[PDB]
This record gives sequence, C-alpha cells and structure tokens, in this order.
Amino acid sequence: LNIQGEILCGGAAADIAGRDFGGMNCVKPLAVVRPVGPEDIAGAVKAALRSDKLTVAARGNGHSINGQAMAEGGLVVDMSTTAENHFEVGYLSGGDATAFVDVSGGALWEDVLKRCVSEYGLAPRSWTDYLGLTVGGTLSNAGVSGQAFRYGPQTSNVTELDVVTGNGDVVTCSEIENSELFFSVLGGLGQFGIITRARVLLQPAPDMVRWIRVVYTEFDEFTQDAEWLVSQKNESSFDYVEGFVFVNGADPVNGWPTVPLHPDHEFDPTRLPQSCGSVLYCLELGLHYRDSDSNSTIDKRVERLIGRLRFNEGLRFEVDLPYVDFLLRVKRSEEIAKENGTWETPHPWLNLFVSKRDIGDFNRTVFKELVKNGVNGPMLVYPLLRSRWDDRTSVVIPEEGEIFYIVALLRFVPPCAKVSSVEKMVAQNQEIVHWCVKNGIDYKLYLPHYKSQEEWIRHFGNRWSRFVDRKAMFDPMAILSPGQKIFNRSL
Ligand SMILES: Cc1cc2nc3c(=O)[nH]c(=O)nc-3n(C[C@H](O)[C@H](O)[C@H](O)COP(=O)(O)OP(=O)(O)OC[C@H]3O[C@@H](n4cnc5c(N)ncnc54)[C@H](O)[C@@H]3O)c2cc1C
Repeated sequence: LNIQGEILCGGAAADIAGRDFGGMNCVKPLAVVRPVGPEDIAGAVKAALRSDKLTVAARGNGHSINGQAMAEGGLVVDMSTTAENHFEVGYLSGGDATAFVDVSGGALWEDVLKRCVSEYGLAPRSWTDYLGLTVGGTLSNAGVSGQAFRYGPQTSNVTELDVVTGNGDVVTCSEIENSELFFSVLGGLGQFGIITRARVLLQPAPDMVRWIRVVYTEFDEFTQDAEWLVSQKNESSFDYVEGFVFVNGADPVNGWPTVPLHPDHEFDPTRLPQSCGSVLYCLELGLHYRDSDSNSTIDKRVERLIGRLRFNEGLRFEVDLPYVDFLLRVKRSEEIAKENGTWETPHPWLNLFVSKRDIGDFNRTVFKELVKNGVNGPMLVYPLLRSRWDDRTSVVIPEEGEIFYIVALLRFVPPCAKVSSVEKMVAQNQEIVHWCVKNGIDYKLYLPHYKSQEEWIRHFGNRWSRFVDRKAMFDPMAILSPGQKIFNRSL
C-alpha cells in the first residue's frame, strides 16, 4: 500500500470505525485507511485482493444500524478524507434538471446543500431527512425523503459516478459508459465498488417553504388523501409530502407534542373526536415559493392546494421558514435527542417498504397494536410512486403496485432502559418481519440486514440472479462491504 494520508491502528480510530448509530456492533478491522483519492482506495482494494483474509468496507458517516460499513480484521476506507475532492457545476440544456455538481462520494449532504446554495443558487431535488449522511453512503442504498414521489430517490438523481470496483479498477460510469456497473453500484449496498464521485442533479434552489402538518384520525382517509396528493400532475400540488404515526397521548416524545412546528401553537387534544384510536395520523406538506411572492397570494394558494384534504380543522400546524432551515429540520430532533440522552444510546430502528396492497394490514396490527405506544421517536409512513424508480439499479422495492409506502420506526433508547430493552426491540423488529412474511405481506426492507443466504435470496427475489451476476463481475473475491452480510469473503 502506498498512501498519502495517515493510517491508524487501534486506539480511538479503530474504536470509532467499530461503532455505528444503531449501537449494536463493534467489529474491529486491522486498519483504517485515509485515502487522499481514488488511487489510495484502489490500493486498499488490491492489497485485499492479494491478501489472504482482508476485506474492504468504505465508511461514510457511520449512521448505519447494523454494521454494513465494517470489516472484521479487514480494511475500512475513511471516505471522509475525500469530501472536498470535487465540486464542479455544469449546465444541462437537456431540459429537466438545470445543472449538476460532480461531488465526492465522500461528501456530506448538508455541506453540499450549503455550498451549493451559499454560492450558486442551485440545489439537488431529491433528498433524505437527515443531512449528516454521506453522498456515497446514501447512493449505496437509495436516498429517500419527501421529494421522491416527484423526483425519485437520490439514486435516480445521479448521472455519472467514478467507482473503484472489487477488482481494484478506478472507473467512471453512467447509463452509457460502463453502464452495468453504474446501475449495479446505485443502491447496491457497497457490494460492487466504492463511489468516489457522483454527478448530482441540481435545480434552481427555491427561496422559501410553507411547512404543514395536519391531523387525521382515520387511516384510509389519511392514506387516500396522501396518495391523491402525490398522484397530482407535476408541480400542480405540494413540493413535499410526508407524515407519521404518533400515539394518541401526551408523551412528549411519542405523542401529540411531537406534532406542532413552532412553540407558540400547541396541540389541543380537545379537538380530537371521541371515537379515535390510541393513534392519530399527521400529514406533512411542504410548498416551495420565492421570497418576492406576496403573502396574501401564497396564503390563497396553500388554501387552494389544501382545500381538498379531509384533515381535522384546528389541528393543522404550519410555519414559513427558509428552505435551508426546513431541510436541516432534523437538526431539531438531533437536539432534543442529545438533550434527552437517547441521541447517544442504541437505535435498533426499523425501515421498510410495504406496497399499497399491503400497507393496510400494517396500520391494522403494527401501528395500532404492536407499537401503539410508539418507539420513542417518529413513525413515518408516506406514499411513494414506483414509476419514479428505475428497475435497472440494485434497489429493491415491493413486488406489486404503482404506489408503495416507505415505512420506518425511529426507535430510541431512554437512558434508563436496561440492556434487555434493546433485545426486546430487536426481537420486536424481527417479529414485525415475521408477521409480514407469515401473512404474505409484499414488504421488502430498506437498508436490509439479514444473516442467512436464504433471507437474501428471498429479499432479492427474481433479481437475485442478477445480483449474483454483478457480484461475480465486480467483486468476485467478495472483499467489498462484507458487513452487509450478503456474500462471504473468498477463502
Ligand atoms: C435517526 C435516523 C434517521 C434517518 N433518516 C434517513 C433518511 O431520511 N433518509 C435515508 O435515506 N436514510 C435515513 N437514515 C439511514 C441513514 O441514511 C444511513 O444509515 C446513513 O445515511 C448512512 O449513511 P452514511 O453516510 O453514514 O454511510 P454508511 O452507514 O457507512 O452506509 C452505507 C453502506 O455503504 C458503504 N459505503 C459508505 N460510503 C461508501 C461509498 N463512498 N461508496 C460505496 N459504499 C460506501 C458502507 O460500508 C455501508 O455498507 C436514518 C437513520 C437514522 C438513525
């Protein structure tokens, strides 16, 4: 290995690369690599290829839950040291997106957002909720948030990547050049190569955002309205659709206090009808607009667009704050988080896609019964449109329906809870997964984590052969991101 950066063994370095946000694994590698670029990364890969047991896993921000970015006794590539390696904007006359910003696979989304807006007036159009995540990390899964119904997830918003494959080759790919690789890497859980650069689409950045949260007590009403809103003609309705499932109680972390947006308007439960479940549903909406716009004009447009929603009057919270605060709103929960001690404890989260034909059986038992007291955080569930997603990528979504729902229990661990707590949480996630498999629920996990081949073959379904062909082509010794646990390293 010939590297310009600094390698670290043991101590705090190995310690950190041995932990993640989920807090359930501490797998130590032989070393941590700091690549000053693609060659240092290819060096790491090739060392593993000649070696007897070393593997190779790129790390982004560590946000993962189950150790997918770890390499027991192998190499971890600290992509963090390649973050500022790219920032080149170009225009697209091809209609659709305006420009692009070739950015490093190691760049963080929040920093990208700031620089892009604080010097150019352009922004990517498809995001994730949390921005303290890397470009390569989210592009290796899908990158989903509230703009995906309109623009697809982040993997649908890249037009070129530089990748260091499991063969050690440093390559640039797109739909045209080295295409099978391009599509393999997108959503491919780090299995076919490390993403050092991505060509991320940019649209003109909006000025402002009207942030809305309204409340429903009836699911099929909340779900019918949500589907109706995301099914509207492009740019005729909102620019953000979200929402969750909170408990029908005062629990400041699981209940109605988690709904309002600003401190001067709180949730008055005396507006809820007597015949509502132990849980209510919030619909979360975001409308983009320019600061030159007259408030009376904007107010009239919002009423127009919300005029056909069946929520409950008197339980529709809203605020108008700048596009950038609206996008870093997750920093608001990261704060309460640290203030309450759980931002630091284990997070045995649950994330999944449950197609429309099956989301119904989910609110029935899961939300209203299994986790009716909440999981100590948000419980999202917004609809999406399969049409926006390209089946050429390595991504995996439900088998049937032009509309599927993204799911995700944002489980936290109160500082009090015994360690037995995290076991019951994991156990309950496994149970939900069991309940879905046993009832033939067409669900698939997002950020999937399985420990057996038979679970991975089922998850990939008819695309398992393709996932195997791509592996045999781009990482035949199976040295890449072995922590995903889909393929075992070569003997
Ligand atoms: C509270 C909370 C909220 C969340 N909200 C969202 C959300 O709104 N949207 C969303 O999409 N996700 C969300 N997630 C999941 C989260 O996005 C991921 O764990 C996180 O983005 C991982 O990102 P990372 O950048 O740290 O990379 P990693 O955790 O390191 O994960 C990416 C996988 O890719 C590999 N990898 C890392 N960098 C590269 C690279 N450059 N090239 C190739 N492979 C690489 C890793 O080894 C790993 O196997 C949330 C998680 C939590 C705990």
